Amino acid sequence: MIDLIVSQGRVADRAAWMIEGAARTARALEERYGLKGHYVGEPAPHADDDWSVALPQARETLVAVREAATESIKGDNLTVLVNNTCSVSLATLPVVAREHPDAVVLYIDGHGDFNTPETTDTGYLGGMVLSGACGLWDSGHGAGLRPEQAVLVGSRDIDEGERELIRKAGVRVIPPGEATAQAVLDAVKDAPVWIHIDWDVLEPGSIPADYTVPDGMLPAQIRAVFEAIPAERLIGVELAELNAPADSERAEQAVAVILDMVAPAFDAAAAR
Ligand SMILES: [Mg+2]
Ligand SMILES: [Mn+2]
Ligand SMILES: [Mn+2]
Repeated sequence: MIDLIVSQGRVADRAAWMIEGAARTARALEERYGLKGHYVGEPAPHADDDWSVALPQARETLVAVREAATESIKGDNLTVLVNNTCSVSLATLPVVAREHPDAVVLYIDGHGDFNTPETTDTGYLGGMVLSGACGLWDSGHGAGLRPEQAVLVGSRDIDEGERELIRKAGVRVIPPGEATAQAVLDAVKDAPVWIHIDWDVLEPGSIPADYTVPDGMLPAQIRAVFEAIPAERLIGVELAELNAPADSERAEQAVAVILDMVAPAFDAAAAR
């Protein structure tokens, strides 16, 4: 079955509605699959603070997410985290790497999220997540993920400095036009799999786009990844960064697309 964990505490959020988007996503999953989420953290307003300030402010939420994710990863269920920001994964990815040293992390994101304190232009913690989990800088929440076990999927238009950090560390990049289900399967080989998704990977949703080549990933491409990873190899899934207000029609439509993308994996886990 499925363990649902939901972050509702601020972790460096610079957008207004990502805590609300996580709540609405969790509600849709609860209703579809008959679950009750474990909600962690207290909402706080978004701000443009430096990572050196936002990171300590988030410690209580990050520690609580780490503890809940550890219990779930140690048990027998599919671990599903619905997170306001990618930065929640500074707490979860070190657990995955410790418990499953052979796991491959598919980090599905329009960005590389691979800046360090030395290379960030904006100071935003959310742009430093994968590099922190891989130990290029010290988040205070551990590291241990081998860059050789991390695969960026859907990333594009990466700053040339950050792209070479990625290359030197050994992180593979599969851009949207290469991100077929088989390309992702070939990257994972026989490994167990952790899937992390930032919804900014998606092509902006003017779906009447039959005569133009998309720059982002299409929902069908994400669905095809969830269809291809064998249920017995899937460790867990993190869904992050839906920026949509509570009670908006926009959030209603967004979560319907999300449920369609994740259904192959979640349906299998609920039937395990
Ligand atoms: Mg499991
Ligand atoms: Mn991200
Ligand atoms: Mn992103």
